[PDB]
Amino acid sequence: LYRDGGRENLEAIDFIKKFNETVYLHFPEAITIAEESTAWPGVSAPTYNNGLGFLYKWNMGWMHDTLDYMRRDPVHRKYHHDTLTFSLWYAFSEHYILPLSHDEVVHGKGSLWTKMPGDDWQKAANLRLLYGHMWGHPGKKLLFMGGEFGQHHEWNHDTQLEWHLLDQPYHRGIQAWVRDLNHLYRTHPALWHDGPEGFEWIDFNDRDQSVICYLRKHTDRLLLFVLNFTPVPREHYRVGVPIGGPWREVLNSDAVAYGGSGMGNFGRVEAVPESWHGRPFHLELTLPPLAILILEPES
Amino acid sequence: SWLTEEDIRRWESGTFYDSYRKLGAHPDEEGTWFCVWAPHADAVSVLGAFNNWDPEAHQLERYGAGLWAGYVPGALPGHAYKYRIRHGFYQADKTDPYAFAMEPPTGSPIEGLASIITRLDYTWHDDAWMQRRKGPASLYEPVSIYEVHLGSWRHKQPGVSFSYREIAEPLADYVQDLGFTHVELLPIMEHPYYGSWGYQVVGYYAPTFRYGTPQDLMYLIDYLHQRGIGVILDWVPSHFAADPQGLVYFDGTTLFEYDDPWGTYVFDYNKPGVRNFLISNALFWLDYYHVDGLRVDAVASMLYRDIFGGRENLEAIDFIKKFNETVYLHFPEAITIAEESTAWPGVSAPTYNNGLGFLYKWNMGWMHDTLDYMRRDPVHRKYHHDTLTFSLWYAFSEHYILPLSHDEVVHGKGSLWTKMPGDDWQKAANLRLLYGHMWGHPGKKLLFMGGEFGQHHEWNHDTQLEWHLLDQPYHRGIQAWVRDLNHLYRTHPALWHDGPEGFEWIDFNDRDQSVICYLRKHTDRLLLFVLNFTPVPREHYRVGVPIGGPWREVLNSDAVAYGGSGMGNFGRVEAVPESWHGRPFHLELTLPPLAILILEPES
Amino acid sequence: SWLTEEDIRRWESGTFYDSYRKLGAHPDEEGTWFCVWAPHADAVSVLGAFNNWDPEAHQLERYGAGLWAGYVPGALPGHAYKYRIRHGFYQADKTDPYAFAMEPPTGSPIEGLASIITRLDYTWHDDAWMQRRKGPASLYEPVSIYEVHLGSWRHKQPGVSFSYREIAEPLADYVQDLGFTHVELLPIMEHPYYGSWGYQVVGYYAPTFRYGTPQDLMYLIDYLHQRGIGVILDWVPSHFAADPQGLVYFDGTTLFEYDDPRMRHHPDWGTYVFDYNKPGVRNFLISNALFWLDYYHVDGLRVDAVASMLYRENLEAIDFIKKFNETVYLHFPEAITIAEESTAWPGVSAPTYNNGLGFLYKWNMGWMHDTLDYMRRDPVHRKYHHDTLTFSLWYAFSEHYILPLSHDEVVHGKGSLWTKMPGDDWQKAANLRLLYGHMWGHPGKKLLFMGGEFGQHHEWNHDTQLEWHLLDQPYHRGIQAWVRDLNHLYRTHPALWHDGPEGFEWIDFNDRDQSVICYLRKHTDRLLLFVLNFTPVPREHYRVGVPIGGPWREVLNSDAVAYGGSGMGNFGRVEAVPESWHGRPFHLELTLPPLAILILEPE
Repeated sequence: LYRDGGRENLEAIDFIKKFNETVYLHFPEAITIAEESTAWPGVSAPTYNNGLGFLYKWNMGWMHDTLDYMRRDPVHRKYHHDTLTFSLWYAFSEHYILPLSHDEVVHGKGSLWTKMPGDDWQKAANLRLLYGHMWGHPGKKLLFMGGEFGQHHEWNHDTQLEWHLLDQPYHRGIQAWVRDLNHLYRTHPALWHDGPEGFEWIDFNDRDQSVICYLRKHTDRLLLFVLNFTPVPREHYRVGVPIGGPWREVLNSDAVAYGGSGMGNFGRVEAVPESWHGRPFHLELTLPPLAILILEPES
Repeated sequence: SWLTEEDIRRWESGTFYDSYRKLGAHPDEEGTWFCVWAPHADAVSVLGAFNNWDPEAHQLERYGAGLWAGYVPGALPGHAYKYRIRHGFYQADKTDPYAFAMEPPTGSPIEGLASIITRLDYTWHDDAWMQRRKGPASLYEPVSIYEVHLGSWRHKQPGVSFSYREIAEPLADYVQDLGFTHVELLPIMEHPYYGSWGYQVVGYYAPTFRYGTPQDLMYLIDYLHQRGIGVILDWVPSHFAADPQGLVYFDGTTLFEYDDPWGTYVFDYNKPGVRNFLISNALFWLDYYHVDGLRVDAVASMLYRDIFGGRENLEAIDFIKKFNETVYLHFPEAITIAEESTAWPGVSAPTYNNGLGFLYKWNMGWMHDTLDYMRRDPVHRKYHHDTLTFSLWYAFSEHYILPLSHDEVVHGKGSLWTKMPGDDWQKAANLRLLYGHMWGHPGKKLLFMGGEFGQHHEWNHDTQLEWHLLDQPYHRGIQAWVRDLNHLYRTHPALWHDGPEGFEWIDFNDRDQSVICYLRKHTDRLLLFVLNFTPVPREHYRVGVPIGGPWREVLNSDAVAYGGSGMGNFGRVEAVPESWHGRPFHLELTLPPLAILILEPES
Repeated sequence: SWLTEEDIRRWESGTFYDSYRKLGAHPDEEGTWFCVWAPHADAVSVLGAFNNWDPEAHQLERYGAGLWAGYVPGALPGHAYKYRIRHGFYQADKTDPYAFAMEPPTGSPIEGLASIITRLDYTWHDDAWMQRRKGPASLYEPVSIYEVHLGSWRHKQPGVSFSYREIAEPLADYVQDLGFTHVELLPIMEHPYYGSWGYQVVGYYAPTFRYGTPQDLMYLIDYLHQRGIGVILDWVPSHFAADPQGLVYFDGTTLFEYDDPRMRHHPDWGTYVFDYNKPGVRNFLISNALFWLDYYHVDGLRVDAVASMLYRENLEAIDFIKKFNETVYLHFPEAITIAEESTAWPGVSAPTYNNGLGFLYKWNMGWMHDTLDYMRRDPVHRKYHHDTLTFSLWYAFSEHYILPLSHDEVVHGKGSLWTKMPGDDWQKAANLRLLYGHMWGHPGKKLLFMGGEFGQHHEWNHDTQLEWHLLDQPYHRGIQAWVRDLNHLYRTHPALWHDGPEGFEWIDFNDRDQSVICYLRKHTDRLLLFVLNFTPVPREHYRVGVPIGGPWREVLNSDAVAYGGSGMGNFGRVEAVPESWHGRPFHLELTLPPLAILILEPE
């Protein structure tokens, strides 16, 4: 896009547009995705809207900010709460694919696992938490090889991935957590719509306790996300909800099946009809350490 | 009151056979009723999310002798709950013995199992099957049972069992194609240890979570019934699992256990309360789950215990007798089966004749003898001929089910296929013969998963059967042989009557060539069985017969469709009006290698 | 007011294809709006419990285009209503043509159906189905339709049909077990005479009360979609029901019927044909097609007796038909329209711009008539009518055809499909499997009506449920098993998806004496070989030329014992012989079983 008259290469800008126009004309069901780390607008927008004509754009903003927040020690995550929450002001500017890629695990940048702070259990917890947020956050999902076990070293192409790590519990567990995350994504239509209608804020000001609650909805369907970014478990935590009635937790990052502490809400979580976070009802939940809770109303 | 004075009167009497209607957790629109049996308890409390696990929020009130009852508003279906029982200085958390559903809070059963408030509403579509089932009349009907472990049978993905729902349609299609009449399910009752196969039971009133919700199991049974298949459930009244959390020392003292010093996990049949819960669970499965049958295992462990000096546990014998009486009174068309490995007389006999009151008894003697005979090599079968012939002597003391089961295909005993001697063709031949004689032999039929195709590997609950073996021809042929056996069984009534009526010997004295001929006959109809237990083919072998004329070859084990050499008698054999085996006529037949021949007079 | 100037403009044009947005009864929490089209009425009023059934309480106001509108406070959902129309000297009570639900207030089996204020609100969960649903592209995908009458299919109790909800889980379970892709439901629109089967329609916009409320039906379709089954609706634009309060003489004059006295006379119906000249009729009918695809998420519409529409030539009907199909696919690009036309009217399945009628599919009745006629004959005589079987292929590519076996063909003394076939029971079942085998092999999509899949003896009786009790017998479960396996083959092997002339090759047709047929079904590399013996005499060493040499496997054999057959076949692998036959380089030397179809695949 930029050679650096103007800095823009219009040759390239017309080439990119005529590229996308030709592809979608000859193959109407193909997909073109672009990685652009400048903030060039309307990358994912149609050429007739003056866009470049890609269908998808990698959300490099989301990843950089998100990764930067995850890297910081939880004691400090208090002071960067605005970094995590503000990612969604930009989550709808393009059709976005949240992306974790080879580029983030090379040249001393470190494995996603290595990127995570704390002791070994905490690294798996933080890494499990991130993936939970990547799937809950609006946008499609991309994950590079080896991140699904949380492999230790940066991606080395001259060799094989660390498959031996699949025997140790923490790593076979992150793989299990991703498998179920993809299953939830595939089955629940509340996650298919990455538009603003598809996302609602529940609460964002628990900045001392570093807790974040948001909702992903399509029509009747609701999915509730509560994120504990600190190793402190939180008890008797109330979270506002749109509808009352029985709620069940469909996913708990801290479940033992994933290698977690094993706290969570086992029995039916029934809504309490007291207003919370500006919502008619609320759930009083237990938030496990460094864990993501996904909840569905019962049908 | 939650409990009527009649309700307490029958609990004390041991006549409360509806006790599931009142004990346990019973949902109401604003709250759940809780009812517990705890005679030596000083206090009982219900703990749950509905009270922030507060022990003083909802203390139970004793409503009668050893029963505690109370209502909790805000406890709703799907909540997990708990009993806190206080024995003086000490209190402990316990599961509901009458829990209708349980789920593991950890996600793994072996670390913990918790009671769930449950509603058992289900709309059934099996009315047509219900009226149709024979029950006691089944003795004169064909009873072929496929024994199953639901988790072990088929996996959707490696290491993941089929749901109650997911299994329904594959199993139903499978069972009809091979022609079995019932499925017998290894204990589905909630159990902590999967490796127990369900025989160490903690939740007698709860179907195991491993396969889904209670209604899911209800759907499966409903599904199978519409398809015309019956369901027999394995039931374990002999002993209970060892769980600190469940059953054992319920009040902090002995309750389901014997007060007197699987020892200590045995039910105290003396207590009226213990028989109440046990016989109600029996009726419970027939009532709420429309179950067609119950099979009680290790009955001898109940009958015996190892001035009076008596090894027979007379408590248990009356429990068994009153168990069986109660079932058939409330369910005249149920089926009760017992496995008792002692020669206890009249297991299958009615109580009024001093029998235990079962409808069917496993012919484990037959299974032992037959199997021991067929592992021996045909060269040696000459020398063990009496083990084959002697089985008939004891074939009529009980109404019997010939049984091949998981018990015989585990723990280094080897697959049924593995048991048979010789090379692969002979192994398939031997197994085809075993089933052939087993179907011809008097008694109902039971076969466990994987035996029907002759699986190589021992049955592993952590694994799914080697269905890939169905690509090999011999395994497919054994499956077809069994399919064809059940078709003949279902159609020819000469096999329906397992009494001395239906069996006549043709010849048992061919020890050198190890051949046996016998007859199966109800009224006019007769079926001829000729068995060659040696791989050496027999030519111009004469077998005496009652009727003359053309005889038909109804089944030939050695047919190529089953994987055999194809030696046979080509359809029609003509009977010769010459005497043989003390019979007026005889058929001169060709006996294929290691094969069973079924022949019919022509009609 | 209620009607905007645009709304009256479109109605006069004949362009109001969403007219239900404004016509009929539309509830508001305070009161209900009423809008009815009656241009030749001097007065029109709404009557209901909400005004003591007094005609002068609420007289609708005449707007433009003969449209009447009025609001009634206190009219609420579930209230019953009727229109009182005055034509000069005479007045009459009439039903709402746009009624969203009709109900008998009486509950009586014979009763007036009364329009009821209804709310159509419903939240759908069939997201995945509709986003991946494919209409016109299904031409190159397998389409297997199970045709159903909801009341006749299964009974919850004797004489009691299943609800839209109650049937949902049983019907979806059954269809999945047999592998059909879509269900075609005989007209569910409100009809007075249950015996009409739905073809006499009074409430085109109202689902029939017999099976429940509108939301129940929406749920049924929703459920079926989640289960991966498509729902095709039978739709009846050719004629409306004769009921005195219905569409007949609505405003006191001709409205939906032809104004002209002469062109009213019609042989099929007469007097009750729709006047396609009128924009209002075109509005009512075309909106209704879109109404069902929109509000009920319907996948397809099938129009019967199109020949009654095309001829009296009725240009207006044909332009209606053309604009119907054009409009449908304009609003729903993945919808499906099917036509049955009992003339050889060309280009039914052809696009409007090619001078076609614009349906995607046409019922292949030529195929149906010939095949049944051929198979009605005894195998001895089929020798003399060989051309009837083979010549179907001269006509198999004129349209996109759905080979059809329907309720029409198994009623009124035409005999059940089972009844139609000759010989003893084994032979009838053998022949029925061969007919099903050939229908699946023959080019075209597939439709089978309830009861054919098990070969029910008795003709379809709408007052009863199918003879499911026949599923106990071997022949009937086998035919059902054979249909399941045919459908499994259909869904997986793409050689059968392309019904174009490229997709079919003749291998042989001149075996008239032995009445054998070999034909080939191909897509690109993929091949399927069909060998059919229409006589009970088996043929051995039969050589059949093949395009490709090498190993061939027999994927399906109608004569397999699992299907109820004698069990003859070509065991496992078949190797092509490099010697020419049927003008082909290689050939397979096969054994052809009695009355059987072999389906063979290269390895």
